Amino acid sequence: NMPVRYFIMKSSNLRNLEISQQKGIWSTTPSNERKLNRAFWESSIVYLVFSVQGSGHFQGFSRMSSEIGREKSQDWGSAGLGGVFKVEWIRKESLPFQFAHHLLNPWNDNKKVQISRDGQELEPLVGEQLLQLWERLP
Repeated sequence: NMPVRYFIMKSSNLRNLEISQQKGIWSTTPSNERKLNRAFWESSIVYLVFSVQGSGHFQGFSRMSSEIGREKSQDWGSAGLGGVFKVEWIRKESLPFQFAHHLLNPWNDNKKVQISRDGQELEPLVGEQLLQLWERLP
């Protein structure tokens, strides 16, 4: 049982990010849903670090605070807040990729963290390092 896991959540645009921070909620692809769910049960704390596609920044990070339901919403569709789950935002300020240039993910072929498909798990050590960069920010 890993105690903390870390994932990158890519957002298509900046509006979507803004809603996530104001409302404390998120949603993601079904492939990512099963992965995030068993992370949520396995690990004490699941951190979600967010990045708007082609924006050159991490727009802060959050903890995963709730599970991702289905069942009654399986023959329905993504409609009716299907897939919405609760996120607790920890730091909201943008972090430019440059500050994390030195951080590589051995779980994504020692590629840099700023390069990650949506849902990508970071190996916890670099994960813990990526989160710490925010302390430089006010």
